[PDB]
Amino acid sequence: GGMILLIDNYDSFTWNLYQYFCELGADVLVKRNDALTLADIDALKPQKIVISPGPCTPDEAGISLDVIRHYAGRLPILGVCLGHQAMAQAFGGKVVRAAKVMHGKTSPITHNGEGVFRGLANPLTVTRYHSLVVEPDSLPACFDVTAWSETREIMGIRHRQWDLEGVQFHPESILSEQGHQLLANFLHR
Amino acid sequence: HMKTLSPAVITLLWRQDAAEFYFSRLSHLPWAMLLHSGYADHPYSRFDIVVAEPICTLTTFGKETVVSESEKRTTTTDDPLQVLQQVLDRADIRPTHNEDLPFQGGALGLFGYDLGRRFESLPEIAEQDIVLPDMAVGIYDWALIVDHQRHTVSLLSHNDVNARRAWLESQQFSPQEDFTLTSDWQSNMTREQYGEKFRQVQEYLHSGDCYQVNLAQRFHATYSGDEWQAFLQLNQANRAPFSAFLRLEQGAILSLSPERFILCDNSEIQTRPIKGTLPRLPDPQEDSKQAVKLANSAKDRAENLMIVDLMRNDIGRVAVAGSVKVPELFVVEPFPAVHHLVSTITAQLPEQLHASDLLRAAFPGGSITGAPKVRAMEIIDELEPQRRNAWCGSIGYLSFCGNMDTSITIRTLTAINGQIFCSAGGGIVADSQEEAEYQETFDKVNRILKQLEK
Ligand SMILES: N[C@@H](Cc1c[nH]c2ccccc12)C(=O)O
Ligand SMILES: [Cl-]
Ligand SMILES: [Cl-]
Ligand SMILES: [Cl-]
Ligand SMILES: [Cl-]
Ligand SMILES: [Cl-]
Ligand SMILES: [Mg+2]
Ligand SMILES: [Mg+2]
Repeated sequence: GGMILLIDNYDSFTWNLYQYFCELGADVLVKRNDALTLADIDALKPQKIVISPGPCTPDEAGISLDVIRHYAGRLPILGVCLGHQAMAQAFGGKVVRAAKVMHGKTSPITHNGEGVFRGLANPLTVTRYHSLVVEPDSLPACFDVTAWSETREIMGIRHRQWDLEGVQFHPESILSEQGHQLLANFLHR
Repeated sequence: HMKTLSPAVITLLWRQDAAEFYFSRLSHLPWAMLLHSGYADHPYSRFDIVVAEPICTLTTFGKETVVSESEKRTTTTDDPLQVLQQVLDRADIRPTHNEDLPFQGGALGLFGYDLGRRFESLPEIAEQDIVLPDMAVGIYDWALIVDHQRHTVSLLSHNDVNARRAWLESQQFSPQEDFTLTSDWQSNMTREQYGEKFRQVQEYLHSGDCYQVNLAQRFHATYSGDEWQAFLQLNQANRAPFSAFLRLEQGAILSLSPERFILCDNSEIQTRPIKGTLPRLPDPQEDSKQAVKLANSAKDRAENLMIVDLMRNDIGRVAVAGSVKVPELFVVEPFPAVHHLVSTITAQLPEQLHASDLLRAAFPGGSITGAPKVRAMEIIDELEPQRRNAWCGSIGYLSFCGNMDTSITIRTLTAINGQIFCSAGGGIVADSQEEAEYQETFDKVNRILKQLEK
């Protein structure tokens, strides 16, 4: 089938991600990161996986890291905020304090028109709820940086071989520009 | 035995003051309740609703809900909104929706802020010093509806509308000694204490995993005389479209709220969080400057957008797949004391849910707690010296037809045992300033506090 599995990491906004994907006509199953095993995912046979934001570290995000390790190269995966950092960590990346902590602030980001930014305007204004970024110096070679903040912080990554992509912002915030088309790129791609 | 047919309706003389005129003679009865649109010029100022003499009452204090009908009392520890929905269902009154009669009987009353403790595990630091129910709801098989759009006064009843009309016209409005404050207002916090609590909030905000917290102080005074006289004057001066007067067993709730919480109208959901305030200015052209300044303020837009995102999430969890929209962001609404920044979120209620389930999923409002909501509520319990009780809860109705409307009980006074309480708060974010936020609380209720000084 075309079922999308959204792994809920206990974010304030995870049902906004669910509703945006329903607006695009997706069949979405939502499971908390500790209510699901790898064996369960195998039985469900999702076409794709989304790893949601959440207020914990990648290590504390239940099966989130295990899903990246087991399904990278097997199913398309999208990481949002925590999901994006988990993606970075799983391949050898490091996460560090951002310049300024950003809680419901909009910033312009510049992208390369690749991955989820295919066909989207540049620059793009997006909503941020995070205090950590993926450290640019230690970013595994397998990732391209797909988007930068005005202060040169990583806002997006794409795996060079596999359908495996992270965004550091909330595309589903009502003031995140082209949030629907960005997620449509992941859905229909 | 299931009653599907419309209630019987008698139309009465149109007069603009019809609700205050008829309610005056009911205002002393426990379970007499008024929803009043404040005579406001406002997109969501249309109806006044009057009820009294409920067929059933629900009173929640902590873990216990007492359900009372003429000669039977039951106590239960079940979810109070599940108990409410069961009581509505068991009345066997199931009318079709009517856009001109949005309440066709059903539940009407108070959902106190502390009812939120039934839906979320919270600590118990703040002092419980007001003994008033977490839920005080009547079940009414009749209503008086004043429709300011059609200029119609309708009396509906599922029993005997002629007898109800006779009963209403037979009630007479007694003299009643005038309201007077018998002390000065005193806050539950000094400036310095507010400072300490404000700094502790911003300490939690900087450490992340809190984005925003609504911090409030409470004014208290003693009073004597009729609370209804106070309401008539406050109502005139506040012109607030979600105003209400509830006569409860334990005291009186005088709501001058301008804030709609959740509307459910023929399964169309609407919520209108208020986040953003600036005081009104006396000079009309400087005041138009204030209005545009609030609309274009980066600090208050950010505060508001966060609550819009939170309300989208709480509604979105239970809304029809794909139904959530934000048709209006950052609109400025003027009220006598203040300009407010108002956003509007819409959705569709699934056929399998009740309005009561929507209220459980979202209560209490994002706009008077913060984000994340449970962490905000923990911080509020830690730092606010007393529980909010009726303040920053909701007043409204759950119609037998399935409709609902609720307020946020901001700009709301509690009158109990010769004490009157009035609270005022504001959203605190990383960029908030100690002194400006303290001053904002006074800007919100100063006209209310000053009008009651005589
Ligand atoms: N303004 C609402 C009615 C109303 C007035 N005060 C209220 C308090 C709570 C809920 C609804 C109301 C309407 O026109 O329909
Ligand atoms: Cl580059
Ligand atoms: Cl409980
Ligand atoms: Cl006090
Ligand atoms: Cl505000
Ligand atoms: Cl307030
Ligand atoms: Mg503010
Ligand atoms: Mg039912």
